Order: sequence, then structure tokens, then C-alpha cells
Amino acid sequence: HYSRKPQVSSKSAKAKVSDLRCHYKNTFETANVINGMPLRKAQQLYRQVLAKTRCIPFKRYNGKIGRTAQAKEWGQTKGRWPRKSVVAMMSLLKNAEANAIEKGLDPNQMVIKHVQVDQAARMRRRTYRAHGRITPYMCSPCHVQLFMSEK
Amino acid sequence: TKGTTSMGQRHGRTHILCRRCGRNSYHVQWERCAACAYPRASRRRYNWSVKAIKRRRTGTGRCRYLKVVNRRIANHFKTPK
Amino acid sequence: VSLKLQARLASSILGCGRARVWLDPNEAVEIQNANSRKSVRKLIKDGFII
RNA sequence: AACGUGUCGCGAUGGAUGACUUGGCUUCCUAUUUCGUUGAAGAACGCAGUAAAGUGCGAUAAGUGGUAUCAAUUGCAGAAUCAUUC
RNA sequence: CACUGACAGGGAACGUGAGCUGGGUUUAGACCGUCGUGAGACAGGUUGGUUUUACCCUACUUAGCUGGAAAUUGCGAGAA
RNA sequence: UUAAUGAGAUUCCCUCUGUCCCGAGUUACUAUCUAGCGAAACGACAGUCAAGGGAACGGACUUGAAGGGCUAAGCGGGGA
RNA sequence: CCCAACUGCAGACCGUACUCAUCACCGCAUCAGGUCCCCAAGCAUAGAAUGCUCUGGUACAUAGAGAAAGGUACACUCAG
RNA sequence: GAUGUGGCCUGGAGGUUAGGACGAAGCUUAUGGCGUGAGCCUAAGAUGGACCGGCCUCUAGUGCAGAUCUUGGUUGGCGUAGCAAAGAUCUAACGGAGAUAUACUCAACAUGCAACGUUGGAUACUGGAGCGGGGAAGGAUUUCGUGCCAACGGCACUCGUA
RNA sequence: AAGUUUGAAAAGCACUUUGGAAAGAGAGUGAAAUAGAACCUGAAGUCGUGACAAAGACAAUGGAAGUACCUCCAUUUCAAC
Ligand SMILES: [K+]
Ligand SMILES: [K+]
Ligand SMILES: [K+]
Ligand SMILES: [Mg+2]
Ligand SMILES: [Mg+2]
Ligand SMILES: [Mg+2]
Ligand SMILES: [Mg+2]
Ligand SMILES: [Mg+2]
Ligand SMILES: [Mg+2]
Ligand SMILES: [Mg+2]
Ligand SMILES: [Mg+2]
Ligand SMILES: [Mg+2]
Ligand SMILES: [Mg+2]
Ligand SMILES: [Mg+2]
Ligand SMILES: [Mg+2]
Ligand SMILES: [Mg+2]
Ligand SMILES: [Mg+2]
Ligand SMILES: [Mg+2]
Ligand SMILES: [Mg+2]
Ligand SMILES: [Mg+2]
Ligand SMILES: [Mg+2]
Ligand SMILES: [Mg+2]
Ligand SMILES: [Mg+2]
Ligand SMILES: [Mg+2]
Ligand SMILES: [Mg+2]
Ligand SMILES: [Mg+2]
Ligand SMILES: [Mg+2]
Ligand SMILES: [Mg+2]
Ligand SMILES: [Mg+2]
Ligand SMILES: [Mg+2]
Ligand SMILES: [Mg+2]
Ligand SMILES: [Mg+2]
Ligand SMILES: [Mg+2]
Ligand SMILES: [Mg+2]
Ligand SMILES: [Mg+2]
Ligand SMILES: [Mg+2]
Ligand SMILES: [Mg+2]
Ligand SMILES: [Mg+2]
Ligand SMILES: [Mg+2]
Ligand SMILES: [Mg+2]
Ligand SMILES: [Mg+2]
Ligand SMILES: [Mg+2]
Ligand SMILES: [Mg+2]
Ligand SMILES: [Mg+2]
Ligand SMILES: [Mg+2]
Ligand SMILES: [Mg+2]
Ligand SMILES: [Mg+2]
Ligand SMILES: [Mg+2]
Ligand SMILES: [Mg+2]
Ligand SMILES: [Mg+2]
Ligand SMILES: [Mg+2]
Ligand SMILES: [Mg+2]
Ligand SMILES: [Mg+2]
Ligand SMILES: [Mg+2]
Ligand SMILES: [Mg+2]
Ligand SMILES: [Mg+2]
Ligand SMILES: [Mg+2]
Ligand SMILES: [Mg+2]
Ligand SMILES: [Mg+2]
Ligand SMILES: [Mg+2]
Ligand SMILES: [Mg+2]
Ligand SMILES: [Mg+2]
Ligand SMILES: [Mg+2]
Ligand SMILES: [Mg+2]
Ligand SMILES: [Mg+2]
Ligand SMILES: [Mg+2]
Ligand SMILES: [Mg+2]
Ligand code: NA
Ligand code: NA
Ligand code: NA
Ligand code: NA
Ligand code: NA
Ligand SMILES: [Zn+2]
Repeated sequence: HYSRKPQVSSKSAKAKVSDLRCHYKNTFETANVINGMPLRKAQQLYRQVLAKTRCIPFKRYNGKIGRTAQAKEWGQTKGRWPRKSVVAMMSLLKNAEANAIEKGLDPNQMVIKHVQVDQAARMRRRTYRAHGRITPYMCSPCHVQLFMSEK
Repeated sequence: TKGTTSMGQRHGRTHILCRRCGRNSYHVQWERCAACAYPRASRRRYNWSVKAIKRRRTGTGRCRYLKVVNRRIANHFKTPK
Repeated sequence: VSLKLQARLASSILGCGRARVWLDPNEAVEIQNANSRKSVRKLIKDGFII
């Protein structure tokens, strides 16, 4: 299940998604940046990433990606705007907000306390190379789990 | 040249389905089957391929009559009084 | 709403190519109700296909 | 600082291990035990209320008849009888 | 041959082919001479003959972020 | 020996030119940045040098000289 | 029984969808390769060259932003 | 290189002696103890769910780090190389969950982006040796309508030879 | 290539809520869903996360001795013992 449990179970809301069909590496950076944020400010950041006024910092899987000035706010130099991962993470936050509202909590006081992106089972395709070679064309989905606690 | 381009030069068929075995080994031009030697009376059978013999021998099909006659033999051709 | 079927039938009935077939941009929900050559022929007579 | 490193707790991916075994392999025995022009073996089509494969069967087609046996078959449905039998 | 003050000699895996080029050398085709019965041979001549891969680590060239004097710690205290 | 013929081998002349002196400017598509997608080769471990010895040409060993960490674009000296 | 013009009745079997290719076939694939036949418009022009156009067909082949170096081109120019 | 070891370990057999639903085998370990060692044993499982230990003897397909070893899986390279021949798309409306998607503040921009199908306009290409209309070979339902979008059409799809 | 080896029994997750859906959050069945349908056990390798340890550049690993801090470990001792 969830790799961690909330401090107060009755004051928390949890959301999950398995086999997302979003790039695990992109979703790893998109979801990790909101790990300690209030829910409302995490949702604002995703809206501004879609507007391309702020970026998602790429801290681990950033091998030879481009440099941008919008990564300075995160203390980095390299960042990106992974729109596919942002909309999926936006949907997950909406589910978590719905779980909190159904439990009688206030989403405006909800703080994300746990984010975990894990590599899911891969899907196999093939690509055709020179000299009659056939080579893998793997797809890498992800599992995303999170919960938020009342502040 | 030989290879990919010449693969598109291959037209027609050397073999079609055989009436006796249905294996797509009937040489259209030579009018004989590469798998069972039809229309020769006897079939193809070679000891250098025992594996091929076991694929086509008795018992690999239905044995519609052999099942009946084996029961009759095992019961000594029982008949009503 | 897709009018691919009606355009195909109208092109055959009128004996012309797709570029010469005009489907009324308005009144699209009654064009999509024509699933037969009989009904497309009524649209042509009514002036919804030209 | 940030990447990165190490340890521990918890997760994921991944299907080894153990237990299980209606399979295989090997040995031995018993017979009014050895196919076909009276059309075999093999090959092809088809057949169920529902049925792709497989199995069984051949336009009498998942079977007819006869002996036993005694209430089912079964995913659903259908089915005279609740059965000496028909 | 000519200019110049001068047209010194050398090394760097006979510097340097994932830098180039491919004229030579040294495959298979072919011609000549000589040799060999022959197939063939010749540091003899001749003509024709695919030059592959960097996105890794260093090196180098530029280009960003960034802590740190107990060179991350000690509170371990030294001023050109 | 030979007219004609030849994507055959060779030499010279006219013309012509960025082949060169000696390089410069411009275009399309790239590279480059982004969204989506997404491999391979290769991979003992790794990766700053000088000299020394050493299997006689070291990234590891000896003695010295360097070396704060992480990064983007290139590049072909080394990685025999 | 045989001719002429009628008339009456009967004319059995199999194939028939679709494709024929910058996506329907072969090349491991919707692969810039390969694959026989028929119909073939207007103008320029010698014209089945080449260029453009009515009919028919198509906007499908990852896109956006956008003057680094270095590239590739069925892209150019350059004083003496 | 030879030999020795009441020397260690594994699958089975003949004996013997034990254990297990109050938890067997297997598995996990900053669980310690013992042995020079091969290894043995205990502890814990917030592991498991049914078999199995010791000792004597017998037996064998009996011990792995490497064989450009075999099979399966994984992996750095790496969100990297790239996805650049065949000139090309623009616009409004309709459809669609695919939007004009927002704690406070806040008139709108500076906080839901990017992408689809159809129709009408626009622009362009093919240019009759055609991304035209029919056939053979080959293929065999790809044809047609409706529905549908998990996988597939190396981007995308509400579209499709799925 | 592939054991359909879930569970004793399908009792195979009604119903509520968010979502277009896939699914999530609850609630139920069951001794056990970390037994939820290619479902017993679930290793290694690799990866994520939280906590902690720190750490220049001596590639890392290693040996021997100490020390600092930790220790769900073991053993001993706790009255003139
Ligand atoms: K020679
Ligand atoms: K001893
Ligand atoms: K392997
Ligand atoms: Mg690059
Ligand atoms: Mg980059
Ligand atoms: Mg390719
Ligand atoms: Mg090929
Ligand atoms: Mg031929
Ligand atoms: Mg030819
Ligand atoms: Mg022939
Ligand atoms: Mg013939
Ligand atoms: Mg017969
Ligand atoms: Mg040299
Ligand atoms: Mg020398
Ligand atoms: Mg070279
Ligand atoms: Mg050279
Ligand atoms: Mg070189
Ligand atoms: Mg040469
Ligand atoms: Mg001679
Ligand atoms: Mg030569
Ligand atoms: Mg030669
Ligand atoms: Mg030549
Ligand atoms: Mg300090
Ligand atoms: Mg050196
Ligand atoms: Mg190099
Ligand atoms: Mg290069
Ligand atoms: Mg027809
Ligand atoms: Mg037809
Ligand atoms: Mg044609
Ligand atoms: Mg094909
Ligand atoms: Mg083939
Ligand atoms: Mg022409
Ligand atoms: Mg012409
Ligand atoms: Mg036109
Ligand atoms: Mg195409
Ligand atoms: Mg296009
Ligand atoms: Mg392409
Ligand atoms: Mg350029
Ligand atoms: Mg054995
Ligand atoms: Mg015992
Ligand atoms: Mg532990
Ligand atoms: Mg450990
Ligand atoms: Mg033992
Ligand atoms: Mg062995
Ligand atoms: Mg092993
Ligand atoms: Mg090997
Ligand atoms: Mg990876
Ligand atoms: Mg790239
Ligand atoms: Mg390319
Ligand atoms: Mg193109
Ligand atoms: Mg339009
Ligand atoms: Mg707005
Ligand atoms: Mg929008
Ligand atoms: Mg044109
Ligand atoms: Mg043209
Ligand atoms: Mg013409
Ligand atoms: Mg044509
Ligand atoms: Mg169709
Ligand atoms: Mg796609
Ligand atoms: Mg209960
Ligand atoms: Mg469990
Ligand atoms: Mg279980
Ligand atoms: Mg399991
Ligand atoms: Mg593991
Ligand atoms: Mg961990
Ligand atoms: Mg060292
Ligand atoms: Mg120590
Ligand atoms: Na010639
Ligand atoms: Na070396
Ligand atoms: Na040294
Ligand atoms: Na083609
Ligand atoms: Na591109
Ligand atoms: Zn045959």
C-alpha cells in the first residue's frame, strides 16, 4: 500500500494511481517538487507551469536537458515544462482534494506530506534499425502515491 | 541488387496445396508433392528423418476405422445370439 | 458530428468529386439524419446539398 | 548549498525458492492381441439452443440402437417424468 | 627555375587516417616480358579497384550554478 | 598499320572558373531550446600529470606537481 | 420424315466484396527499394522533354520556437 | 602435484530418535553465539501456511565468479542519439470529458497549456508516365454501417486498413 | 514459450463519494485481500520514499589498530555482594 502512514489518520487524505502511462522520469520531477507544499500553492504551481511562467526543476533525471532562467527559483539551472505529467498530477491532486472534502476536512489547510513515484511495469514496442536489426522501444509508466495532512 | 530489392522480384508460386496431405508442398510445374510424393501411390518415408515419420504416422490423425476394428478384435467379434 | 457518409453519397449521386459537393454549414443535424441515397437525394432537392 | 555516497524502516519492479504434481522417464507382466478394394492410415469440410480452439461425432453429425446402472447434466437455458422401463 | 635577411638540421608511436586525402604499396578482374609441361610465379612493368562508429571518461575550448580557512566539523580564538 | 567508334590509360593548348592566393556574405534543412515519443553500441573497476623503474610506452605502483563540488555546448590528444 | 416463318417451354456449374500499393503484395514493418496491362486533358514547345493549369485526388507522411559553432543540399554570389 | 581428516555441505534409501496449527519448509537480518575454517546453532519477523530435524549406515544428475558459457530478468549509457527526402497549412463554427478547469488577494494579461474529428471559407500540392479511374500476380474480409479508444497506427486522434 | 498454484467455500469487493473513463478514497466478504482473478510462497539484482551518518578534490573497495556516536544483540552484576 502506502510506504508511509500519516501522523493523524483522521486528518489526512490519500490518493493513488497505478500504471499512469506518463514518463516515470518526468513524473518523478513533477511530483517531487510539491512534496512539502500546501495543496493550494501546489495547484497554483502546476497552473503556472502550464502557462510556462514557472518550471519543474529536474534534479535527478536531467542528463543533457536544456538550461533555463526559471530553474533559479529552485536553486538549479536545468528545468522543463512536462505538460503531460502536470495534467496527470493535477488530476491526482483533485482526487486527493475530493477525499479530504468527503472526510470533512478543509482543502485550504491541506499540506502534502508524502510523494512517491515508482517505476511501473514497462510496455514493449519495437523499432527498426539499419541492417535488418530489431531493437526495443520500451514505454516506462509510473506509480504515484501521495497523502496530505491538515496543518 | 541481391537482397532487399530482389525480394520484390519474387512473383507467383512454386507450391500450392496438395490434395493428399494439404501441406502446400505440391510443385505446380512438376505436378508432384514435395511432402508426400503425390501422385505416386506410396508416400515419402525416410529414416534420416524419424521426426518427420512420427509427424505423419498412424495415430497422429483420427483413426476413424482403426478404433472400431480394434474394439471388434478385442471383443473377439461378438455377435448377438 | 461527422458528415463523411453523406458527403460520400452526395458525391456519387451528383456524379462529381468531393471538391464540387457543397454541404450546408448550417442545418447539419438534418444532413446527418440522411443515412440512405433516398434521404440524401431529398437534401439535394431541398438545397442543403449543392 | 545542489548533485552524489552510505545505513536502516517501508514500498515498487522483478518471478527465483519451498511446498504441491491427473506429467515424464525407466523396468516388469498378462492375451481367442495386429489395418486396408467389405475402401485403410493420412488429409479436408461440417455437426451443439448457446460453441473460436480442443474433444467427440458424420446430414441419424458433442450423437442413433442394445445391455447394464439408478437421478442427473450444469456457465446459462431448456427438458414428459420424478421416474420398472418406454 | 625564382624570390629572399635566410631559404638550418631534427624529435614528438619513422607526431598527426573515429582529422582529411588515397597517388603508391598489398586481395579478387585484365595485359606484357621472363620463368614454369602445367596449375601458376615474379623487392619486374601496366590499368581498374567500398577508407565505418563518439551521445561515454578524461584532455582542451568556451558557457552557467555553487558552497567553503578544523578546506563542509570544534565552541580549535593567530588581523601585513 | 589503321579511318570511324570509346563513361578505357596519358600529355599539351584555348576557353573557363572559389581548385588555389585567401577567404567573405546569404538561403533551406539540421545541430541548438521546448512538447510528445524514445533507442543502440559499449560497459572488469575506474578515469589530472612529470619522471622513475616495470612484460623495455601507467589511470592505479615510487617520488614529486596538481586537484572545491555539480553542470550546457562542442571537440577529436589519449583511453596502445 | 425433311425445310420456312413463327410460337410455347427451358437455358445447368464455379468466380464476382476490396486491394493492386510513398499503407492492402515481397523486403521481420503502414520500409524513399522492387512489382505486368488499359484509358491519359489545356497552354508554352519539336515534344509523353520541362514548367504551370480545368477535371479527379490530396494537405498523409511528429510538431512549435528560432540568425551559435560545425555540417548536409535535387542552393547561390564574390574584387584582382 | 600426492595423501589424510568420529572434516563441512546437498537430493534420495535402510535404521534409530525427535519436532510441527501454542505454526513445518522456504525467505528476510547492525540476531548474537560457536568453530582456524567449510559451516552449525539460537533470536526476531509488525514473514509464511504444512511438513520436517539430529545421529549410524547406504546411495548419487551432490557444492560455482568468470568457459566471447546457457536461459530468464535487470541495468548505466538516457529522457540521451534521434523521430530533418516526397514544399503547407490558416480561419470560424459545430462536436467532444478533453475547459474560459484558481485558497486568499484579485477587472481582464501576467495562474488549464498543448492537442483532436466534421462542415463552410482561404491557401497550396499532385499536374493525365497523377497521392486519377479499372485489372493480372499476391493478399483474403482489409469492403460496408453502427459502436468504441485497453493495446496498435514509433507524435497525436474524438480518427482508423485497430 | 506457457503449472489458471486465489480461497475451505466465490463468500470474486453490494453500496457511498471523486473521476469522461481507467481508477482513487471509504465501506463490505473472508481466519487471512500485503489471498482481489494469470491472485500460494514472493528471493536476488535494480529503483522510490522517510529517517539518519556524514563526506572536499586522494576512483572506490580493502588491512591493522584506536576513537566518536548508535545498538529492537548477547552475557554478567546489583551488598560489606
Ligand atoms: K605485377
Ligand atoms: K580437527
Ligand atoms: K541473458
Ligand atoms: Mg544534444
Ligand atoms: Mg541539452
Ligand atoms: Mg529505423
Ligand atoms: Mg530489411
Ligand atoms: Mg524474375
Ligand atoms: Mg528488372
Ligand atoms: Mg518454375
Ligand atoms: Mg504445368
Ligand atoms: Mg470411404
Ligand atoms: Mg607515423
Ligand atoms: Mg625516432
Ligand atoms: Mg580513417
Ligand atoms: Mg595517412
Ligand atoms: Mg588518430
Ligand atoms: Mg590507390
Ligand atoms: Mg612456356
Ligand atoms: Mg594495381
Ligand atoms: Mg593488378
Ligand atoms: Mg573504374
Ligand atoms: Mg568550519
Ligand atoms: Mg604519465
Ligand atoms: Mg579520442
Ligand atoms: Mg565529432
Ligand atoms: Mg461484382
Ligand atoms: Mg468490383
Ligand atoms: Mg493499378
Ligand atoms: Mg507484406
Ligand atoms: Mg517472410
Ligand atoms: Mg514527363
Ligand atoms: Mg508535357
Ligand atoms: Mg486540382
Ligand atoms: Mg507514408
Ligand atoms: Mg504534412
Ligand atoms: Mg519520417
Ligand atoms: Mg548553420
Ligand atoms: Mg537426484
Ligand atoms: Mg529421521
Ligand atoms: Mg533489520
Ligand atoms: Mg545490511
Ligand atoms: Mg545437517
Ligand atoms: Mg553436476
Ligand atoms: Mg549462481
Ligand atoms: Mg562473457
Ligand atoms: Mg534508465
Ligand atoms: Mg534531443
Ligand atoms: Mg536523421
Ligand atoms: Mg517532408
Ligand atoms: Mg477546415
Ligand atoms: Mg487565465
Ligand atoms: Mg485551452
Ligand atoms: Mg503545381
Ligand atoms: Mg512541381
Ligand atoms: Mg497531358
Ligand atoms: Mg495513377
Ligand atoms: Mg473502411
Ligand atoms: Mg503513437
Ligand atoms: Mg471480519
Ligand atoms: Mg503476506
Ligand atoms: Mg497469502
Ligand atoms: Mg503472491
Ligand atoms: Mg528485491
Ligand atoms: Mg532504501
Ligand atoms: Mg585509493
Ligand atoms: Mg570503527
Ligand atoms: Na569505355
Ligand atoms: Na590503461
Ligand atoms: Na602517485
Ligand atoms: Na513502398
Ligand atoms: Na525534429
Ligand atoms: Zn502431398
